Amino acid sequence: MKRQWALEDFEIGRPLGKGKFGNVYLAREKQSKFILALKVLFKAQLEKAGVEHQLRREVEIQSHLRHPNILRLYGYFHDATRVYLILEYAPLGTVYRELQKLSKFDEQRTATYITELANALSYCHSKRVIHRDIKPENLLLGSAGELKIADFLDYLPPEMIEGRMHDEKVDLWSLGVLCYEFLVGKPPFEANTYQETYKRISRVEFTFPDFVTEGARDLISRLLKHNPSQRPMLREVLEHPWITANSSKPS
Ligand SMILES: O=C1CNCC2=C1[C@@H](c1ccccc1F)c1c[nH]nc1N2
Repeated sequence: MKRQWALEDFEIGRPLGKGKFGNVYLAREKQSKFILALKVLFKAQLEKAGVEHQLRREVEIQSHLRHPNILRLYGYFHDATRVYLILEYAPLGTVYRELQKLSKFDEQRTATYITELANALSYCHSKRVIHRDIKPENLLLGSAGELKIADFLDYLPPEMIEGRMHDEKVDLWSLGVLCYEFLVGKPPFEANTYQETYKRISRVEFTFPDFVTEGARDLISRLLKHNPSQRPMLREVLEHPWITANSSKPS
Protein backbone atom coordinates (compact mmCIF):
# COMPACT_ATOMS: atom_id res chain seq x y z
CA MET A 1 0.00 0.00 0.00
CA LYS A 2 1.32 3.43 -0.99
CA ARG A 3 0.34 7.10 -0.95
CA GLN A 4 -1.23 8.61 -4.06
CA TRP A 5 -0.23 12.18 -4.87
CA ALA A 6 -1.73 14.76 -7.20
CA LEU A 7 -0.75 18.17 -8.56
CA GLU A 8 -3.54 19.79 -6.54
CA ASP A 9 -1.69 18.54 -3.43
CA PHE A 10 1.08 21.12 -3.81
CA GLU A 11 1.41 24.90 -3.93
CA ILE A 12 3.82 25.43 -6.82
CA GLY A 13 6.54 27.92 -6.02
CA ARG A 14 9.46 29.41 -7.95
CA PRO A 15 11.44 27.51 -10.58
CA LEU A 16 14.67 26.08 -9.18
CA GLY A 17 16.17 24.82 -12.41
CA LYS A 18 15.76 23.89 -16.07
CA GLY A 19 16.06 20.38 -17.44
CA LYS A 20 16.42 18.91 -20.92
CA PHE A 21 13.04 17.28 -20.33
CA GLY A 22 11.29 19.69 -17.98
CA ASN A 23 11.65 21.97 -14.97
CA VAL A 24 12.03 21.76 -11.21
CA TYR A 25 9.93 23.95 -8.91
CA LEU A 26 10.04 24.66 -5.21
CA ALA A 27 6.73 23.58 -3.70
CA ARG A 28 4.77 23.09 -0.50
CA GLU A 29 2.61 20.07 0.32
CA LYS A 30 -0.78 21.69 1.04
CA GLN A 31 -1.54 19.43 4.01
CA SER A 32 1.76 19.45 5.94
CA LYS A 33 3.04 22.77 4.55
CA PHE A 34 6.28 20.83 4.02
CA ILE A 35 8.78 22.44 1.65
CA LEU A 36 9.99 20.19 -1.17
CA ALA A 37 11.06 20.20 -4.81
CA LEU A 38 8.78 19.15 -7.64
CA LYS A 39 10.50 17.99 -10.82
CA VAL A 40 8.27 17.96 -13.90
CA LEU A 41 9.25 15.76 -16.84
CA PHE A 42 7.49 15.82 -20.20
CA LYS A 43 6.69 12.37 -21.58
CA ALA A 44 6.66 13.57 -25.19
CA GLN A 45 10.26 14.66 -24.65
CA LEU A 46 11.33 11.68 -22.54
CA GLU A 47 10.02 9.56 -25.41
CA LYS A 48 11.80 11.43 -28.21
CA ALA A 49 15.05 10.65 -26.38
CA GLY A 50 14.70 6.99 -25.46
CA VAL A 51 15.58 7.69 -21.84
CA GLU A 52 12.25 6.54 -20.41
CA HIS A 53 13.75 3.14 -19.59
CA GLN A 54 16.47 5.03 -17.74
CA LEU A 55 14.03 7.14 -15.70
CA ARG A 56 12.01 4.07 -14.67
CA ARG A 57 15.20 2.40 -13.44
CA GLU A 58 16.50 5.45 -11.59
CA VAL A 59 13.15 6.12 -9.91
CA GLU A 60 13.01 2.49 -8.76
CA ILE A 61 16.50 2.73 -7.26
CA GLN A 62 16.06 6.18 -5.67
CA SER A 63 12.81 5.21 -3.96
CA HIS A 64 14.67 2.44 -2.13
CA LEU A 65 17.75 4.51 -1.25
CA ARG A 66 17.57 6.13 2.19
CA HIS A 67 20.75 7.91 3.26
CA PRO A 68 21.42 11.38 4.75
CA ASN A 69 23.79 12.18 1.89
CA ILE A 70 21.54 11.09 -0.99
CA LEU A 71 18.70 13.38 -2.13
CA ARG A 72 15.44 11.77 -1.12
CA LEU A 73 12.71 10.89 -3.62
CA TYR A 74 9.50 10.90 -1.58
CA GLY A 75 7.28 9.75 -4.41
CA TYR A 76 5.85 10.48 -7.82
CA PHE A 77 2.67 10.82 -9.85
CA HIS A 78 1.79 11.49 -13.47
CA ASP A 79 -0.89 12.63 -15.89
CA ALA A 80 -1.57 12.35 -19.62
CA THR A 81 1.52 14.40 -20.51
CA ARG A 82 3.83 14.67 -17.51
CA VAL A 83 5.77 12.68 -14.94
CA TYR A 84 6.14 14.33 -11.52
CA LEU A 85 8.94 13.51 -9.06
CA ILE A 86 8.51 14.59 -5.43
CA LEU A 87 12.00 15.38 -4.16
CA GLU A 88 13.72 16.63 -1.03
CA TYR A 89 14.59 20.32 -1.28
CA ALA A 90 18.22 21.29 -0.57
CA PRO A 91 18.02 24.88 0.74
CA LEU A 92 21.72 25.66 0.36
CA GLY A 93 21.90 25.03 -3.39
CA THR A 94 24.45 23.12 -5.45
CA VAL A 95 28.09 22.51 -4.62
CA TYR A 96 28.76 23.75 -8.14
CA ARG A 97 27.44 27.18 -7.14
CA GLU A 98 29.53 27.34 -3.97
CA LEU A 99 32.63 26.33 -5.95
CA GLN A 100 32.11 29.10 -8.51
CA LYS A 101 31.44 31.60 -5.75
CA LEU A 102 34.55 30.66 -3.75
CA SER A 103 36.68 29.57 -6.76
CA LYS A 104 38.10 26.70 -4.66
CA PHE A 105 37.43 24.96 -1.33
CA ASP A 106 39.75 24.76 1.65
CA GLU A 107 40.91 21.39 2.98
CA GLN A 108 38.35 21.22 5.76
CA ARG A 109 35.36 21.72 3.45
CA THR A 110 36.79 19.37 0.83
CA ALA A 111 37.63 16.53 3.22
CA THR A 112 34.17 16.85 4.76
CA TYR A 113 32.45 16.64 1.35
CA ILE A 114 34.61 13.66 0.36
CA THR A 115 33.69 11.92 3.61
CA GLU A 116 29.96 12.45 3.01
CA LEU A 117 30.32 11.30 -0.60
CA ALA A 118 32.34 8.23 0.43
CA ASN A 119 29.64 7.33 2.98
CA ALA A 120 26.86 7.72 0.41
CA LEU A 121 28.84 5.75 -2.18
CA SER A 122 29.64 3.03 0.35
CA TYR A 123 25.90 2.75 1.10
CA CYS A 124 25.08 2.61 -2.62
CA HIS A 125 27.61 -0.16 -3.22
CA SER A 126 26.18 -2.18 -0.33
CA LYS A 127 22.95 -2.07 -2.34
CA ARG A 128 24.70 -2.98 -5.62
CA VAL A 129 24.15 0.52 -7.01
CA ILE A 130 27.17 1.95 -8.80
CA HIS A 131 28.38 4.67 -11.16
CA ARG A 132 26.85 7.77 -9.63
CA ASP A 133 27.35 10.98 -11.63
CA ILE A 134 28.78 13.02 -8.76
CA LYS A 135 29.80 16.12 -10.72
CA PRO A 136 29.44 19.38 -8.68
CA GLU A 137 26.15 20.26 -10.41
CA ASN A 138 24.61 16.99 -9.16
CA LEU A 139 25.65 17.66 -5.56
CA LEU A 140 23.22 19.64 -3.42
CA LEU A 141 23.49 21.04 0.10
CA GLY A 142 21.06 20.53 2.96
CA SER A 143 20.07 23.07 5.62
CA ALA A 144 23.23 22.39 7.61
CA GLY A 145 25.45 22.42 4.54
CA GLU A 146 25.56 18.63 4.32
CA LEU A 147 26.22 17.18 0.87
CA LYS A 148 23.45 15.33 -1.01
CA ILE A 149 24.01 13.30 -4.18
CA ALA A 150 21.34 14.26 -6.73
CA ASP A 151 22.27 12.64 -10.04
CA PHE A 152 18.71 11.81 -11.09
CA LEU A 153 33.27 13.77 -19.68
CA ASP A 154 35.83 15.35 -17.37
CA TYR A 155 34.63 12.79 -14.83
CA LEU A 156 34.79 9.56 -16.84
CA PRO A 157 37.45 7.00 -15.81
CA PRO A 158 39.98 5.51 -18.28
CA GLU A 159 38.09 2.20 -18.52
CA MET A 160 34.89 3.92 -19.66
CA ILE A 161 36.32 6.42 -22.15
CA GLU A 162 38.39 3.56 -23.58
CA GLY A 163 35.22 1.56 -24.18
CA ARG A 164 36.39 -1.10 -21.72
CA MET A 165 34.39 -2.90 -19.04
CA HIS A 166 34.06 -1.43 -15.54
CA ASP A 167 32.71 -1.97 -12.03
CA GLU A 168 32.14 0.00 -8.81
CA LYS A 169 35.74 1.22 -8.96
CA VAL A 170 34.54 3.90 -11.37
CA ASP A 171 33.05 5.70 -8.36
CA LEU A 172 36.46 5.83 -6.66
CA TRP A 173 37.91 7.49 -9.75
CA SER A 174 35.04 10.01 -9.65
CA LEU A 175 35.83 10.77 -6.01
CA GLY A 176 39.43 11.56 -6.96
CA VAL A 177 38.31 13.91 -9.74
CA LEU A 178 35.95 15.65 -7.30
CA CYS A 179 38.53 15.93 -4.54
CA TYR A 180 40.86 17.58 -7.05
CA GLU A 181 38.20 19.93 -8.46
CA PHE A 182 37.10 20.92 -4.94
CA LEU A 183 40.66 21.85 -3.95
CA VAL A 184 41.69 23.38 -7.27
CA GLY A 185 38.54 24.87 -8.78
CA LYS A 186 38.66 22.86 -12.03
CA PRO A 187 38.71 19.11 -12.83
CA PRO A 188 42.22 17.58 -13.35
CA PHE A 189 41.97 16.64 -17.02
CA GLU A 190 40.40 19.78 -18.44
CA ALA A 191 41.63 20.64 -21.93
CA ASN A 192 40.66 22.57 -25.08
CA THR A 193 39.14 19.65 -26.98
CA TYR A 194 37.22 16.47 -26.22
CA GLN A 195 40.04 14.60 -27.92
CA GLU A 196 42.63 16.24 -25.67
CA THR A 197 40.66 15.59 -22.49
CA TYR A 198 40.32 11.96 -23.57
CA LYS A 199 44.09 11.56 -23.97
CA ARG A 200 44.58 13.33 -20.63
CA ILE A 201 42.35 10.85 -18.82
CA SER A 202 43.66 7.82 -20.71
CA ARG A 203 47.23 8.71 -19.76
CA VAL A 204 46.21 10.00 -16.31
CA GLU A 205 48.03 13.24 -17.06
CA PHE A 206 47.38 16.06 -14.59
CA THR A 207 49.34 18.46 -12.38
CA PHE A 208 49.01 19.76 -8.82
CA PRO A 209 49.10 23.48 -8.03
CA ASP A 210 51.57 24.47 -5.27
CA PHE A 211 48.89 24.92 -2.61
CA VAL A 212 47.71 21.29 -2.81
CA THR A 213 49.29 19.60 0.23
CA GLU A 214 51.06 16.26 0.59
CA GLY A 215 48.08 14.50 2.15
CA ALA A 216 45.66 15.63 -0.54
CA ARG A 217 48.12 14.61 -3.29
CA ASP A 218 48.49 11.16 -1.77
CA LEU A 219 44.70 10.64 -1.71
CA ILE A 220 44.02 12.05 -5.16
CA SER A 221 46.91 10.18 -6.80
CA ARG A 222 45.72 6.88 -5.31
CA LEU A 223 42.11 7.45 -6.38
CA LEU A 224 43.14 8.42 -9.90
CA LYS A 225 45.03 5.22 -10.69
CA HIS A 226 44.62 3.96 -14.25
CA ASN A 227 44.30 0.36 -13.03
CA PRO A 228 40.95 0.06 -11.13
CA SER A 229 42.36 -2.53 -8.73
CA GLN A 230 45.02 -0.08 -7.53
CA ARG A 231 42.38 2.40 -6.37
CA PRO A 232 41.68 2.31 -2.63
CA MET A 233 38.49 0.93 -1.12
CA LEU A 234 35.93 3.44 0.20
CA ARG A 235 36.81 2.42 3.77
CA GLU A 236 40.45 3.24 3.02
CA VAL A 237 39.34 6.70 1.88
CA LEU A 238 37.42 7.27 5.13
CA GLU A 239 40.49 6.18 7.10
CA HIS A 240 43.01 8.18 5.07
CA PRO A 241 45.02 10.48 7.40
CA TRP A 242 44.32 13.54 5.24
CA ILE A 243 40.58 12.85 5.61
CA THR A 244 40.72 12.14 9.35
CA ALA A 245 42.80 15.28 9.95
CA ASN A 246 40.62 17.62 7.91
CA SER A 247 37.02 16.40 7.82
CA SER A 248 34.77 18.33 10.18
CA LYS A 249 32.56 15.26 10.37
CA PRO A 250 33.12 11.59 11.30
CA SER A 251 32.32 8.68 8.97
O1 LIG B 1 17.69 21.59 -10.68
C1 LIG B 1 18.03 22.27 -9.76
C2 LIG B 1 18.80 23.58 -10.00
N1 LIG B 1 19.65 23.93 -8.84
C3 LIG B 1 18.91 24.03 -7.57
C4 LIG B 1 18.14 22.74 -7.29
C5 LIG B 1 17.71 21.89 -8.31
C6 LIG B 1 16.92 20.56 -8.02
C7 LIG B 1 17.59 19.27 -8.58
C8 LIG B 1 19.01 19.15 -8.66
C9 LIG B 1 19.63 17.97 -9.18
C10 LIG B 1 18.83 16.90 -9.62
C11 LIG B 1 17.41 16.99 -9.56
C12 LIG B 1 16.82 18.16 -9.04
F1 LIG B 1 15.47 18.20 -9.00
C13 LIG B 1 16.68 20.35 -6.51
C14 LIG B 1 16.06 19.39 -5.79
N2 LIG B 1 16.13 19.70 -4.34
N3 LIG B 1 16.85 20.94 -4.31
C15 LIG B 1 17.16 21.31 -5.54
N4 LIG B 1 17.84 22.42 -5.86
